[PDB]
Amino acid sequence: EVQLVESGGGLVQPGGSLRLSCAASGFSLSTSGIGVTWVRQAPGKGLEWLATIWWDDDNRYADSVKGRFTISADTSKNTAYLQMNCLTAEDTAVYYCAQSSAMDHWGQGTLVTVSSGGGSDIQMTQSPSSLSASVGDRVTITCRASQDISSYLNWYQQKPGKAPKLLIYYTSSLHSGVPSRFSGSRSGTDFTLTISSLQPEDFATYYCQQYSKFPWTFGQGTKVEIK
Amino acid sequence: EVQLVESGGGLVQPGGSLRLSCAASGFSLSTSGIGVTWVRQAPGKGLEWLATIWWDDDNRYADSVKGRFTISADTSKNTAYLQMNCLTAEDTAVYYCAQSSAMDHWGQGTLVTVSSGGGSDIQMTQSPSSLSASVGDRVTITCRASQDISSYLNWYQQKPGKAPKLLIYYTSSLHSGVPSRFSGSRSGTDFTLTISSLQPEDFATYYCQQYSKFPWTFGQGTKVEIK
Repeated sequence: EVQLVESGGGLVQPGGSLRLSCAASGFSLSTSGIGVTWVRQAPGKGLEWLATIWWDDDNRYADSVKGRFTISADTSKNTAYLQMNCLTAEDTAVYYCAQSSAMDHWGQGTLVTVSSGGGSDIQMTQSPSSLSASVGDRVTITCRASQDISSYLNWYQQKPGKAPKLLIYYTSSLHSGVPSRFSGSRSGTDFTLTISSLQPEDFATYYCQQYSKFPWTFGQGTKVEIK
Repeated sequence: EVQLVESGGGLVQPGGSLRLSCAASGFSLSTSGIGVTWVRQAPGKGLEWLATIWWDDDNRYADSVKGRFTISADTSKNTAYLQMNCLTAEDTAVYYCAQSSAMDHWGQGTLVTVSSGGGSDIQMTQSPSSLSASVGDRVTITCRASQDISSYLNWYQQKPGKAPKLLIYYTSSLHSGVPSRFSGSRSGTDFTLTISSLQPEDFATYYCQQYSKFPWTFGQGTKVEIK
């Protein structure tokens, strides 16, 4: 029976490292023509080629793992390895090995989860994601939190190529120097940023931000575009 | 004038490291109440909080940088730092520093690009992304490549919780042991996988895959579901 017996994986913390094994059974990795390939599959997504090592020490790597993952083969154990270093949360996936030109006799796959924590993060949702407006218009932008954040809510403005700029802190406090046409308020479980009369310099992207708990989280932003 | 003068960044290769600087002007980082926060923004996306360090050495980190990035402040230079280690392509973003509870007096931002290569990757598009079918139906799944891949095209089948399985190699060659109801062909600049009569064991996800050039690339998959 020709098959690959995989081992390793598990849950590690980011910056960590681990090594996956893939033992060949029924054939030899030193045999001419034979190669071992590693493929991964993030939860809910498709397949991504990572690396391939051939019998003659030739090898290729995907840009997503270059400088971090190395592929190897030990003839003495007839076993191939993926040495995974400096993992990030985006390395979370099921990892497969496969023999040789088409991938055949896949290993069973093992999940590698890269996580430092759960998931108590407060999610901020802004509405709408974009809106069209003319100079002099009243503009209302809403925001809500997945938990009670009290009044610990800031509003930021960002123009293209520029850094964000604080407009309103603690729900309704206008930042010194920001025009009073900007105001913030909080109704039943959600927040609103209001521009009483839109001025030409106000076409930008606006972000809410909670700071009642770390991690600080932003909303996805609302683009205010010219009509 | 109260402002933060940022420096550093640039293009590095994955697994690399670099350090961003943020020099305070008009205030002191040792002053009680003062903190420095790093925020990043991927191209086309919103804001993500990374880390905050306070005057009294207290600090907090986001899970996306834990174990890889460290935040620091040098009183002798009145300068804060983000030490970024083991970067990946997903760290590509504009990085901002900001003073202190709301982020004010943002730095200008600097782009950090983490890339090992361009972009000559052949993209594979499958159609449809999912289809409904009944037992005994004829099923056709199409695939196309962003470049000419000749007949270097494989077709894989994957069931939930299982590893992919090779069905057809080199466009039309049926894999030994796969039922002959599966067949592959290639028309004008695109490829087709055909199941002449769908059997109950055939409800799965199907992937195309080119191997005319590294990196090997897969299609996004086609789910064949029961009607």
